[PDB]
Amino acid sequence: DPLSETKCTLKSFTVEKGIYQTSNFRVQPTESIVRFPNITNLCPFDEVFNATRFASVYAWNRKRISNCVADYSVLYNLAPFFTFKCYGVSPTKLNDLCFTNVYADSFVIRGDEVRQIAPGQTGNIADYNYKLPDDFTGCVIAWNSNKLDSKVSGNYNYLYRLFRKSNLKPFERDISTEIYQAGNKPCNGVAGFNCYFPLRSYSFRPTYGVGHQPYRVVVLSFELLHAPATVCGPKKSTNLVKNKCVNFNFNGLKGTGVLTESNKKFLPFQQFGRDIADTTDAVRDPQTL
Amino acid sequence: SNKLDSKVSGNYNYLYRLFRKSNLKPFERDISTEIYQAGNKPCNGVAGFNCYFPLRSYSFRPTYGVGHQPYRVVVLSFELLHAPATVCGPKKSTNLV
Amino acid sequence: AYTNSFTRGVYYPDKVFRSSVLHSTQDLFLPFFSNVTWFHVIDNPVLPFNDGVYFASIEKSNIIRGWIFGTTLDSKTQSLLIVNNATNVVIKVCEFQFCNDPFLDFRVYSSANNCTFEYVSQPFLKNLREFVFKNIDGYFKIYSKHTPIDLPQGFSALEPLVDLPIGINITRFQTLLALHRSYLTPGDSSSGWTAGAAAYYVGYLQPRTFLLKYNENGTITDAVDCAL
Ligand SMILES: *[C@@H]1O[C@H](CO)[C@@H](O)[C@H](O)[C@H]1NC(C)=O
Ligand SMILES: *[C@@H]1O[C@H](CO)[C@@H](O)[C@H](O)[C@H]1NC(C)=O
Ligand SMILES: *[C@@H]1O[C@H](CO)[C@@H](O)[C@H](O)[C@H]1NC(C)=O
Ligand SMILES: *[C@@H]1O[C@H](CO)[C@@H](O)[C@H](O)[C@H]1NC(C)=O
Ligand SMILES: *[C@@H]1O[C@H](CO)[C@@H](O)[C@H](O)[C@H]1NC(C)=O
Ligand SMILES: *[C@@H]1O[C@H](CO)[C@@H](O)[C@H](O)[C@H]1NC(C)=O
Repeated sequence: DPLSETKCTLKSFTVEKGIYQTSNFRVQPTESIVRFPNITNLCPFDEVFNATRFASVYAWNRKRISNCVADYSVLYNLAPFFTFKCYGVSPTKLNDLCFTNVYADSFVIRGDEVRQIAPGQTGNIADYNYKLPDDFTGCVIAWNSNKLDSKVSGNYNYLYRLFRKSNLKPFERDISTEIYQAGNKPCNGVAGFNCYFPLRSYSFRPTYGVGHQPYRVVVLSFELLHAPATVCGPKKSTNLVKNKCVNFNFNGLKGTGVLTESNKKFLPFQQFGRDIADTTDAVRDPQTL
Repeated sequence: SNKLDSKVSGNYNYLYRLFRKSNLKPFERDISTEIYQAGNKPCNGVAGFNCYFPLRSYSFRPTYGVGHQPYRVVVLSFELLHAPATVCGPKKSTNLV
Repeated sequence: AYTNSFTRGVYYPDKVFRSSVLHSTQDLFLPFFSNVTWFHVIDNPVLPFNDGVYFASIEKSNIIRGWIFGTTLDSKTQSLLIVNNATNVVIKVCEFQFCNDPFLDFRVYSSANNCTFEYVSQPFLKNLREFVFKNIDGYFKIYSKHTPIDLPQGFSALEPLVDLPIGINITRFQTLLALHRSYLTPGDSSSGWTAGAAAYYVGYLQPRTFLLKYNENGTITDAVDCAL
């Protein structure tokens, strides 16, 4: 009770006649609201995995992302989803991380050979065709779609590479037509015995197994270069309440205070207004403006 | 702890958990391990439908680099307030003056 | 030739609303009564981009159509190219090799390489135009103001238009011109082609303390330089 608190603030069991400042009343906030602008520039990964055309193993493309807002939570609506072993980063916390630029690697991989593309692995296409670094940040998107992209007359248009003598370092390509050198042999220029030219092709069939199936492998990669980040992930939910002591957070600027309608005419480039002696007076809504 | 605990084709008895529903309060422990998920879909989704088993087996080999060799770490917890204490060094006493 | 800039070069440094208070800002502004370089369009040399350039132009036929930025004109390092048009602007930082003279709109003077960034927005364009370019914190800022009309005595605050997240090293810059029916070669002479009679201005920013007077509606009505 305020009598014994007055005995508490002066450290004496008996108080005399007079007015005493004991404490300071302060209203605790009830709710907390965060707001962010609209998802205008949505990310065009719909060109990547929802497309029908795809590249080969050695002829993979690299499609970069400059400025977008991301959305990976809606990407899980696909039915052949079965592999998402992410590398370094948990898939839950990636939605809040904001990076600089995103590169995608789109190709098709033999479904028995999908375990070779992993950090700390050795295999056929891993050491000779395509490898990821051990400091890689990203995941693999692999799914089977043999019901749509194949026919019984032979879907051997997707080509691949089995072997070569050297080892390709990652982040380059080769469309080089190089002759096999076994030993004491000159180059002829035409195919034949011990001139094993590596132009190969797979054996895509619609009924070709359940584990030896075409897995459309998309390896999406995230890069940082100690720069100001451009590619932002899916933002938090936006909710708004007025005339109540709530926590406000409009692109930062976290605090406690009520929100009331104003009457002034602000300039369009202003984002948050500051009163005298460095106190925030007014912040405009990033959604409804 | 490379020569003692790291095994070839084994060393799977030590476990580690990848996620948790909330940040655990300090000096606490948990033993039960039911499968947790995103909430709107049931458990046993270890195939990859947005569900993970928390306790994963590492099973690494000594061919790895220095960043992921198993380090047998031991933390000592102390409290240095004024209380009746009976655990300190072998420093002898001196008769009272 | 030279011209003294009387009260120009004042922009919004903090993008906040302040109603009828006076703020002492310590940033980079053009000092008052300082000289700027005066040019006449009726060939341009390269000018250094030290730590910020205030650009000014009074035109009546829209003959300048952008700028070129970058620490080098060669294709070894990433340069910047901003060209304006009748409908939109394209901001393009991707390190193309440029000629010894800028192009006159032959609608191409650039080659191919690793290309990185591209930007579409609103069009940036007697008519007076002012522009300020700054790179201190790795963010490209442009403050502009178009007032109908040497340089006038009227005060005018310059509002921020765009803010790019590119942080390219900039040391040199170069202006753009445009002329009717002009063909260009990799090797250019000093003759050129005829255009409208106009002029443009180039200033330089220095770190000065400025006390800006804000109005009731948040507009800057007057400014006072400390070391003047
Ligand atoms: C991309 O695929 C997903 C999964 O089926 C689908 O929900 C989405 O609508 C597709 N996007 C398109 C067709 O633009
Ligand atoms: C965001 O979306 C809402 C609803 O579509 C709209 O009313 C509002 O004007 C939008 N804001 C911006 C800045 O586009
Ligand atoms: C006690 O158990 C609850 C429920 O599992 C847990 O949240 C809490 O952290 C535990 N506290 C301690 C001290 O172990
Ligand atoms: C092209 O630019 C990118 C990023 O600026 C760089 O990684 C790449 O090496 C460049 N290519 C060259 C210089 O051939
Ligand atoms: C930027 O350019 C200047 C002048 O050419 C040079 O002194 C400086 O080292 C450059 N900085 C970087 C990061 O390249
Ligand atoms: C501020 O704006 C209001 C609304 O347009 C106007 O009535 C008033 O005259 C302006 N005040 C000044 C000092 O410009």
